[PDB]
Amino acid sequence: HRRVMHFQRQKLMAVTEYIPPKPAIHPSCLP
Amino acid sequence: RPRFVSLRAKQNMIRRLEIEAENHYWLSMPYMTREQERGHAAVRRREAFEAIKAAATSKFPPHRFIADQLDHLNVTKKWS
Amino acid sequence: GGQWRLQQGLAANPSGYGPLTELPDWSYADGRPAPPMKGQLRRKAERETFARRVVLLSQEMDAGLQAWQLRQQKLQEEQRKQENA
Amino acid sequence: KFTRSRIPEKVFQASPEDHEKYGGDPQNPHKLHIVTRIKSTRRRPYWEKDIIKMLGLEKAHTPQVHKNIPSVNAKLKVVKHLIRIKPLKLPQGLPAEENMSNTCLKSTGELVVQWHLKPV
Amino acid sequence: GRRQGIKKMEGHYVHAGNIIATQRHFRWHPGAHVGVGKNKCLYALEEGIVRYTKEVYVPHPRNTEAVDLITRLPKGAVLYKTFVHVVPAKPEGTFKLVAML
Amino acid sequence: RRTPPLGPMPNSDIDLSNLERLEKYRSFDRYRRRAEQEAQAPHWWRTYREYFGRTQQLLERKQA
Amino acid sequence: YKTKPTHGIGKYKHLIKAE
RNA sequence: ACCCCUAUACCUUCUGCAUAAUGAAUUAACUAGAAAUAACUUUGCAAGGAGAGCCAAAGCUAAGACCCCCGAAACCAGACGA
RNA sequence: CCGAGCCUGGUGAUAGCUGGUUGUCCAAGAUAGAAUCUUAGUUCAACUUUAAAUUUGCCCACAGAACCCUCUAAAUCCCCUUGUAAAUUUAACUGUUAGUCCAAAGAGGAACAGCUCUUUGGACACUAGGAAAAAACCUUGUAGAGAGAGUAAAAAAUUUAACACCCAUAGUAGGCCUAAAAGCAGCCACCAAUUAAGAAAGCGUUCAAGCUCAACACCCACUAAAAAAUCCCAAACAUAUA
RNA sequence: ACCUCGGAGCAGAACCCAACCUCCGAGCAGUACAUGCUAAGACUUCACCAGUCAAAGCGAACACUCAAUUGAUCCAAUAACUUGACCAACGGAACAAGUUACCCUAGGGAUAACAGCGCAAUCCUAUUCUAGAGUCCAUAUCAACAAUAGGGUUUACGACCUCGAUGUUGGAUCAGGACAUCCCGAUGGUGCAGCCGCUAUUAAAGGUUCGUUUGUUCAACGAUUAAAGUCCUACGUGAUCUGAGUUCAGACCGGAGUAAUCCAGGUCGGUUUCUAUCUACUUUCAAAUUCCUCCCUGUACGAAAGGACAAGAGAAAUAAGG
RNA sequence: AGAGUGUAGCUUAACACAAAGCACCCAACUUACACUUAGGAGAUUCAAUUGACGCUCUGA
Ligand SMILES: [Mg+2]
Ligand SMILES: [Mg+2]
Ligand SMILES: [Mg+2]
Ligand SMILES: [Mg+2]
Ligand SMILES: [Mg+2]
Ligand SMILES: [Mg+2]
Ligand SMILES: [Mg+2]
Ligand SMILES: [Mg+2]
Ligand SMILES: [Mg+2]
Ligand SMILES: [Mg+2]
Ligand SMILES: [Mg+2]
Ligand SMILES: [Mg+2]
Ligand SMILES: [Mg+2]
Ligand SMILES: [Mg+2]
Ligand SMILES: [Mg+2]
Ligand SMILES: [Mg+2]
Ligand SMILES: [Mg+2]
Ligand SMILES: [Mg+2]
Ligand SMILES: [Mg+2]
Ligand SMILES: [Mg+2]
Ligand SMILES: [Mg+2]
Ligand SMILES: [Mg+2]
Ligand SMILES: [Mg+2]
Ligand SMILES: [Mg+2]
Ligand SMILES: [Mg+2]
Ligand SMILES: [Mg+2]
Ligand SMILES: [Mg+2]
Repeated sequence: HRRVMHFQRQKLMAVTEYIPPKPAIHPSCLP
Repeated sequence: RPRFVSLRAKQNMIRRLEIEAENHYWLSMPYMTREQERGHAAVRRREAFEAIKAAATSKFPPHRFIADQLDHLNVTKKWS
Repeated sequence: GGQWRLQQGLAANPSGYGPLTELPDWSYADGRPAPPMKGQLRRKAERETFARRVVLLSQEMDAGLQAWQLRQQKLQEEQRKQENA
Repeated sequence: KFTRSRIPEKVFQASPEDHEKYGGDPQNPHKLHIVTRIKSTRRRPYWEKDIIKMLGLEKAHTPQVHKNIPSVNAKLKVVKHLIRIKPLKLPQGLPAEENMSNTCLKSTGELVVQWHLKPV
Repeated sequence: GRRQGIKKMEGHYVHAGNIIATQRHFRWHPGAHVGVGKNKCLYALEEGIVRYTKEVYVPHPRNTEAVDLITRLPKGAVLYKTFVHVVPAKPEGTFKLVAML
Repeated sequence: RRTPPLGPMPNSDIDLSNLERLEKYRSFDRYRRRAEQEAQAPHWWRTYREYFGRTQQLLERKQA
Repeated sequence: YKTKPTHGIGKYKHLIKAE
C-alpha cells in the first residue's frame, strides 16, 4: 500500500519506465 | 476510486514531450548575442509609448453642435 | 486526416488555406466576377499584417547588428588612435 | 512550495545528433520564430499567463512571429510547454512591397511571396 | 516581525538621510559616505549610488572583545565584512560669474 | 543553490587541521600590517577601490 | 549571500578554537 | 401525441458546496431605497456670484443625480377587572 | 395563555438576529491584515468600481543582499535590454473577507496516517468537453446563427511452487569431564588405510545400536494467500494491416 | 492558568507569515545633567494612533548602556515647568456580582446513519517467522519478539482527580441478511484402541429453551437442551406497542454554597397526538427437521472399566399445510 | 678527486632615490608569558658573464 499519486504524476511514472533492449534474434536461438 | 493509465494516455503524453523537445532545440541557437541585442528596438519601443501617452492626454469632452440642438424641433414636423 | 495533410504541406484543416476556401464561391452567370467575400478580405488583411511584421522584425535585427559592428569598429579605431605621442 | 522553475543551461545546448534530427545548423541560425499556443493557460500559474499575454498568444492555434534573440527566447523558455516553436523559412526573399498583399504562411513553416490558387 | 532589512539594494539612487538598512546586529557595516544610527541602522550621508563590497575588517583598538578575537587569529588570517558605500553623484558645487566688476 | 568561488577564497591557504601548532598574531599591529597588505592586493570580488579609484657608492657610504 | 561565490567570505571562528 | 436522444425544480441561508436546510396548494388584488456634506454632469454670470444674510486666491448661482419592508420577549404611564 | 393580569397609550419601541426586497439589456468585478465587552458585528487598510491627470508599469541581465549555529532546498528581493500596455497620482463611493478542495513545503511536548493551522500555486463560488454519476482532478476559456471541418483531454494491467539415482569399509568406542557420551551433553586436536568417506553436516538412542548427507564408481538432467451483512453487476470479445 | 511587551523552535536565502501549543523572560536599573535648541531626508510591527533613525545649523565640549523594562482621551493638581492608573480585560466604559430544574425571546448547531473519508499509535483476527512449551519432537495442540493483510478504537497538549456520550439503550411483534458454524451434514490431521474429545476444510437448507437475581464493572444462579452461535440491518423495527436513561415543573436525604440555588450523587411522584396522499407489500409452495428408544449388541474395539459406525424398526417434539 | 652550487636565520627584497622586510637579544611592566615602551647587533666569498674560497653528495 502506497499513498495515492496525482494522475499527472502517475502518467509521468508510466511513460518513464525502463524498456530493456530486444535483439533481432534471441541469443539462445543463435549458435 | 483508483485511476489507471491507458495506452492512449501514454501516447498523448509522449506526443507532447516530442513537441517540447523540438522546442528546446530551436531555443538552443540564438541569432544575436545579448550584447548585440542591446538597444536595437529602443527607438521603436519609445515611440510606441509616446503613442500611448498621446491617447491618454487627448482625453477631453466632445464638441457640441448648434445643429444637434435645433434638429430636435423636427419632432413636430408636419404636412400642411 | 490532419496529419497526412500536414505531411503533404497542406493545412491540417481543409477549411484552412487552399483553393477550396480561398477561391470565390460564386460568379455572375454572364461572367462578371463576384464582389470579394468578407472572410477572404479579413484573411488577406491578417496575412498582409503578418508579412509587414516579418519584414519589420528582420530589418530591426539586421540594423541592430550593423549598429553593433559600427560600435566595435569605433572602439578599435579609438584604441589604435590613442597610441600617438 | 510550488515556485518558478529555473532551467539549467545544459538543456538548451544542442548535440550533433539533434542537428541531424531537426533540420538546423549552429552556424547561420534562423532569424525568426513561429510560435503557436497549443495548450491552455488555465490550471497554469499567473506568471505563465502573463508571459503568454505579452507574446501575443492569447488565442490558440494562431501563428505569431518573434525575433530569435536572447530576451524573447527567455520569455519563450518560461512557457515552452504551452507552445510550439518552428523556424520561419523563406524559400524566396522576405516579402517586397509589390508582393506584400499576396502572401501565405504554409504549414511547413515557409512564407511564400506568391500565392495564386492555381495548381502546378 | 520588526520589518528590519535592506531598504536600498545595489545601484539604487539615494538622497542624504535615506536609510539603507536596519539590522539589529551588524550584518552590513557602514563604509563610505554611510552613517550609522544608534539602533545600528545604516543611512546615506550623501546623494549617490549604493554599492556593496567585501573589505578587510580592522576594529578600533579600544574595542576590547574585537581586538581579543584579532589577537587569537593565525598569522595569515584576515577578517572580511560586507560594507555599504554611497558613491556621490553630484559635485559639491560650481563656480559661476555673478558680477562683471 | 550555491556557486563556487571565482578565485582563491581568503584564509584558505592557512587553513590547517592543527591550529594550536600554528603561530598567531599576539599584537594588534601585526594583524593591521597584514590587513593593509591584503587591502592593496587585487581581488575578484567587488572592492572599494573599484568605485572610488654602484659598488663604490656603497663602500663610501659604509665608510662614512 | 548564499547563492553568490562570495558566500562565507566573512567566516571567522573556524580559524579559532575557543574551547 | 407517445416511443428515440439530451436534461439532478425554483427562492433563500450557511466562511465554500448543493443535491442539505428555509419558504411557497393555486389565482386575483395589495405589499418593501425616504436625505445631506463633499464630489461629478449641464446651464447663467464671472474676480466676482447670489432677488439683503452667505461664499469667493475661478468662484458663485441653479438644476440633475446616493441612503428599504415585516417580526420579539420587554419597560413605563393611565384606566379596567375578585 | 401569571417568575408577576388585562386594555389603551408612549409605539412605526428596540432587535449587530431571522425572513423578504418587484421592468429589460450590456459592461468591469473574489479571499493580505490591524483594532474592537471582539471573532453572527463595525472602523481603517487590502482588493474591487467609476471619472480625471500624468508618465512609466509589467516581463526582467551582468553586478549586488551574514555571520553565528555547522550546516540548509525549491526559491526570493533588486534589475538594463527586450517583449509588451499598462501603471501611478487625483476626485468620489459603496461592497467582500474563520473561504472549500487539490499539488508542494512545513508548524502544533522530536505523533511518517488523521485533526488543527501557516505559506506558495492551481481550480472552484463563471463556460463547455472528459474521468460512471462527480464544486475543487484533466482538457478548455469572451459569448450569435449553420443539417461543415481539424483537434484537446479521453478505454488499466495481471495468473505463480515436481525433482536427483547410486552407495557407504575402517585406524577407534580420537583423547579429557562424565554412571557412559562411543560422530551428534560440553572442551581441544582435526590426522589417517584403501582407489574412494568430514575424528561427521542433519535426524535417532540414558549411552549403544540405526536412517540419511558430503565421499568413489555409474552418466543421468535439474531446473506463492483471503473474508460481511437487500441482489453478481454493462453486454461481450484473445486472430484483416494506427 | 491565560489576555500587554521582548526572545527561540519558526519560513532554511529581501520583508511578512505557524492559530492552538512548548518553553523562556519584562513591568527595571545604572551613568550623565547641553538626557540643550533647531532642522534636510528617511524607516515603520502590514490601517490609524503610536513608535524609530538622522545630515546640516545655533549654543556647548575638547542627540548614554541595556531585547522588552510600558498606557490614549477626558479629568484632577499646578503661577508656570510639569505630574497623576498592577486603566495588567494592557486601543483603556468614571463607578455594577451570583443564580434560574419557574424561566422567556431572537437565532445557530446538532437534529437522525456521516461530520475524523486512501493508515501513525493501540486491540482483535488470519498468515509468515521457528525462539520456546508439549516426556524426546516447531508445526496433535499452544506459542515470545516481531512482520504482513483485514476489521475496530484513539490522537495536537493543564504530561491535573474526574465522567462523559444520550431518538442513548432494553423488552414485545415481525423479522431481512452475513459466515468469521453453536447444533444438525460431509471430510483431513491427532499426543484418534472405542465412547467422549482437540484442531482444520467444506456447508447458512433447518434450528438455536424456560425461569430467577444473596455476592459479582457488560456478571451470575436454577433447571434443561442436539445446540441454547458471533454479528450487520438508522436501539433493525416507537405514523405497530411498551421499561428505564438523557430529564427536567413537586418533594426529601448526603455534600456544596452567606443566600438564591447546585450536584458531574441517591430516592419518591410525573401528558406526545396522527382520519394513510404516494412508493412498497398483502395464500412463491410442492419437496421438513431433530431428538429419544429398540435391533445390530451388548457387536467391533479394549487387559478390564467401558463401549461404536453403517442398515433397519418404533415413538415423540417442533415447523409447514389441512 | 668529480658534480651541484653561493645575501645576517628566512625571502625568484633590491628598476631605482636603496643593501630592504620579518626573524633575534638586552632593559622596564609581568610570579611568569604575551603586549607595549626604551636600546643593541647584524651581511651580496673574493678577482676580472667567467675563474678560484665555503657548503652537501659520491671514491679509500
Ligand atoms: Mg411549506
Ligand atoms: Mg366581590
Ligand atoms: Mg366573589
Ligand atoms: Mg425593526
Ligand atoms: Mg463581464
Ligand atoms: Mg474594550
Ligand atoms: Mg460580541
Ligand atoms: Mg455580532
Ligand atoms: Mg526594470
Ligand atoms: Mg478550514
Ligand atoms: Mg551421496
Ligand atoms: Mg505602516
Ligand atoms: Mg500579527
Ligand atoms: Mg550635528
Ligand atoms: Mg479589552
Ligand atoms: Mg485590548
Ligand atoms: Mg498593539
Ligand atoms: Mg425542582
Ligand atoms: Mg444544520
Ligand atoms: Mg437545525
Ligand atoms: Mg523444548
Ligand atoms: Mg460520536
Ligand atoms: Mg430470520
Ligand atoms: Mg466457512
Ligand atoms: Mg445494533
Ligand atoms: Mg417507525
Ligand atoms: Mg400515583
